[PDB]
Amino acid sequence: DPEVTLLLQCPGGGLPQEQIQAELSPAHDRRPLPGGDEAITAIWETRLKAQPWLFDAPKFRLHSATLAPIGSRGPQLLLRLGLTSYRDFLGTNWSSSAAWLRQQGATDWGDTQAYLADPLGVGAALATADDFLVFLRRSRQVAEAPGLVDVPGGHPEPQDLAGQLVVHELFSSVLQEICDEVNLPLLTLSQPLLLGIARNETSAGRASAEFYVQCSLTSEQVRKHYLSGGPEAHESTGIFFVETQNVRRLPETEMWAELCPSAKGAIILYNRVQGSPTGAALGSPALLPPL
Ligand SMILES: CN1CCC(OC(=O)c2cccc(F)c2)CC1
Repeated sequence: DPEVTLLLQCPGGGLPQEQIQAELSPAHDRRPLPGGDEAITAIWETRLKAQPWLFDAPKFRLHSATLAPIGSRGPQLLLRLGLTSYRDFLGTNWSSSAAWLRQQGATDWGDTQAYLADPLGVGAALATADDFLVFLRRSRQVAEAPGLVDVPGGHPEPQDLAGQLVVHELFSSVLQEICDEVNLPLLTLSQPLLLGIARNETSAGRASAEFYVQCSLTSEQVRKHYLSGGPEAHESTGIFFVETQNVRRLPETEMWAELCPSAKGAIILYNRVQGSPTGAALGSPALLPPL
């Protein structure tokens, strides 16, 4: 799967909010482009003169994520974050020249990402009471990954001392994206666990935090809530469900070629961190069938 690489696999079946520290610092920002940020401004002007209803928004930038020694006490993960924007994304990661920017960042900074916006996404492996995961179909008309399968998620917007507020906004935002797109009540959702971080190589290496969330509704009840919003209550064009039993071998199915890279990231991390049991009971052949 060349279009997704794992930056982080969390221990303990995934990390809760209270085990994660953030460092939000301008040291973690994108570096100015070699020929100046005027190249970003030019791409943005061209875009607004065609679609003048577009607006900019701030975004979190992922610099790096350091895990503690396994089995340790205290905070288990440090997220190093800076700030970026939708405008900086369109002029860097989404640019036709994005590979040239990666090569120049290797040359100048020893860092393929130094000249990239790299906005942090969030996605969820969302499980129902009857043991299915939730999938959404993307419109065939949008710019990014048209007609492909996604999971719930989005790109959160700003507003360890300022750190703990940032970690809270990341966890909050994955629940808000589920309520906004799937139309589920907030009280049917568990607190999220962070499973890991995946990178989208088709989008010059921009990263998404992938989370596990449990819902107290069945697949039939989740479907009713999604549909009862009507066509204007969601950006996706349809909802569907795959048994957690069958998610184990999804990379061997025809579905795999229709999944966008960030959804492939969510499913690989679900399989390694929530699946793949370590104990004698769940690891027994009748419960973990070979092959
Ligand atoms: C929904 N509608 C209006 C907004 C358009 O998108 C944006 O201009 C945009 C939306 C969110 C964040 C952002 F930075 C930019 C898409 C069509």
